[PDB]
Amino acid sequence: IINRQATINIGTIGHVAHGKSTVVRAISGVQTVRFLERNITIKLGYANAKIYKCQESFKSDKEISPKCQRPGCPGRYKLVRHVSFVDCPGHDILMSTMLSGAAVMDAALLLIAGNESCPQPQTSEHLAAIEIMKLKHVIILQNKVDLMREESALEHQKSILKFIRGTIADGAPIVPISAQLKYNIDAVNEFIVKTIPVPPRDFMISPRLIVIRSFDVNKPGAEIEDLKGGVAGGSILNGVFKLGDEIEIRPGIVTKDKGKIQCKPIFSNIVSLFAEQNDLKFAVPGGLIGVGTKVDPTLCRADRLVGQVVGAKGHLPNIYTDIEINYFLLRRLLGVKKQAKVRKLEPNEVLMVNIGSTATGARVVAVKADMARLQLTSPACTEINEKIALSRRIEKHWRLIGWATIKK
Amino acid sequence: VGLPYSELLSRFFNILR
Repeated sequence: IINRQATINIGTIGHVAHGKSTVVRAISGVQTVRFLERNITIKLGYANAKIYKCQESFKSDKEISPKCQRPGCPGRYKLVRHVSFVDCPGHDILMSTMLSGAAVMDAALLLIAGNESCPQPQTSEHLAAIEIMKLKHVIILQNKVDLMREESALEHQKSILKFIRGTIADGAPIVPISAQLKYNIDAVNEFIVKTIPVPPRDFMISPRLIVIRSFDVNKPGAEIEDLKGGVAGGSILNGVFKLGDEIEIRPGIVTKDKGKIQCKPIFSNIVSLFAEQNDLKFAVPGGLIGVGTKVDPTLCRADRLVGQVVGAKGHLPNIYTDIEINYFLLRRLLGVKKQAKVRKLEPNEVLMVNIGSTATGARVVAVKADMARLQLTSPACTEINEKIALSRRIEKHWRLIGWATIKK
Repeated sequence: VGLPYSELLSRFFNILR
């Protein structure tokens, strides 16, 4: 078996205590770490998957196990692609992590249960978000199908079909698969091979890195001096890294808390890399890699720096405080249990603007008809245009309004 | 598009305890 790492990212969406983690487990082999010291930093889940060919009726394709025995052929599998999974929870309070996950993702999998409530706005909202964030590769999957009646499922499918056609996602495949009884995943695997292609990626463009998770390597058992460096789980979109480069977290931090601040952002060199199971040399983008840099084990532990941009020495981007946004509004609101109508923008009110992955608070000053000027409270960086989703407040918690683009 | 699904459904129906 060759040690070729991740190439393309696939994600999973749903609801709490429904069936996403179970699905992930079914897909993979080794159990995940996520769900204070271990794993606890962000609500996002990271898991891997295998694409192995064995082609030497119509539906049979490949087996997840390293050695296939169930169909018949005892031959050795062809290496085509290795993939990394990002698990994102659809809880009503926390969605920043989900948003962050979306930015790195290039394939989306929808999972809704069968033996519960049918019309849910959250799923629709998720779909809308997917449509917005540069995606056409949408696969619909049904979770709990085994505890369902003979025609009810069919009816549900029909209803779904009726619902979904007038969207950005054109020819979306719909597959019903069980996660608790372990069946029918072959079809899914086949689909994964068929529908999803690989976009071009080269060494030319300057590196862009996003760190979601943070880890510390301190476990009880050994004596006093048995220490390892701080590991930062960072996923790459474009820009290849080799061992021997300086990694920096962009926004910066306060040095004394009186006294003026002028200290540059935190620089760190790579000590030990963690990919799939163990160590590797080259970092091919399109996967979440636990990069172990010279950042403190005391710093990376809790909710302090979740979802921030990472650059390299040599190339310099720009940091902004006043942001410029062009907005597009929707007809009626998404993600509300009954539906409510969208009001026009009002001056002097706290609203949350999500640019790419960051969750930041913004205040409205001057809006004519298309352009919007906003004031930031927590630091944020700007590169090109980014995938922007707006969130406004009416009652209790956050609600989506529409999509946005930066004009410069 | 509504073609490769029915077969899968049939297969699912077939393979049960």
